[PDB]
Amino acid sequence: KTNLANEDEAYEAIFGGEFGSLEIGSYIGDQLEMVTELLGGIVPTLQNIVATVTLGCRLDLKTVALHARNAEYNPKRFAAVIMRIREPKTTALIFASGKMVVTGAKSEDDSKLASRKYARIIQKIGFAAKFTDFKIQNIVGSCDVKFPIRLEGLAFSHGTFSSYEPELFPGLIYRMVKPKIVLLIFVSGKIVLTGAKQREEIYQAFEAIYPVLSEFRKM
Repeated sequence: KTNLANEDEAYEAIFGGEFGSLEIGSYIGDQLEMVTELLGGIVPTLQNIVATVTLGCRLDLKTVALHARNAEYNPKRFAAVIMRIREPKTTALIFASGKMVVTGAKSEDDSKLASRKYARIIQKIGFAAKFTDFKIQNIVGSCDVKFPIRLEGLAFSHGTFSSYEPELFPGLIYRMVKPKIVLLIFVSGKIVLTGAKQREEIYQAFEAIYPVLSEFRKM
């Protein structure tokens, strides 16, 4: 009963995954591939930022798709226009309602700036679009503690906060409480941090987890 040519169902899909908008690449094109792409004196690094913009006016996606340069619109597959720009290299999903979702940036400034570009593009085509309600919805961070994790022991010891689920992910899924951050922990020591609303939460989730990962070093 999942229809992605529906608008209410296609927007809700981007944020309703197991990992919410971490999975946003599957709607602009594997489960394991989506995570591992987000890797490529230890300090985390921002790998993606998902933002939402309300453009304000009803949009005719056939028109938008026609006049946009690098753009794709198959309304049977997914119910939005897929537009891309080259700097900040990003991707936007533009709905019939003027809602817009903007992914690909790696700074909070690139996210807001890219979003302003997509909005201006849509105006220039000929719409009463105004850039409003810019919110950052998710920030994905990555980390590499550069030493291997005894995941099988961390899964037992922190079973309250952990799962091993090969179907979803080949490593450990750490659901941290404060801050509410899911850490995807690889056996090699690389980590993918998601859920964050501000970058502070990425560093906090990392500072919290580094002493835990140390206790579980494989030697």
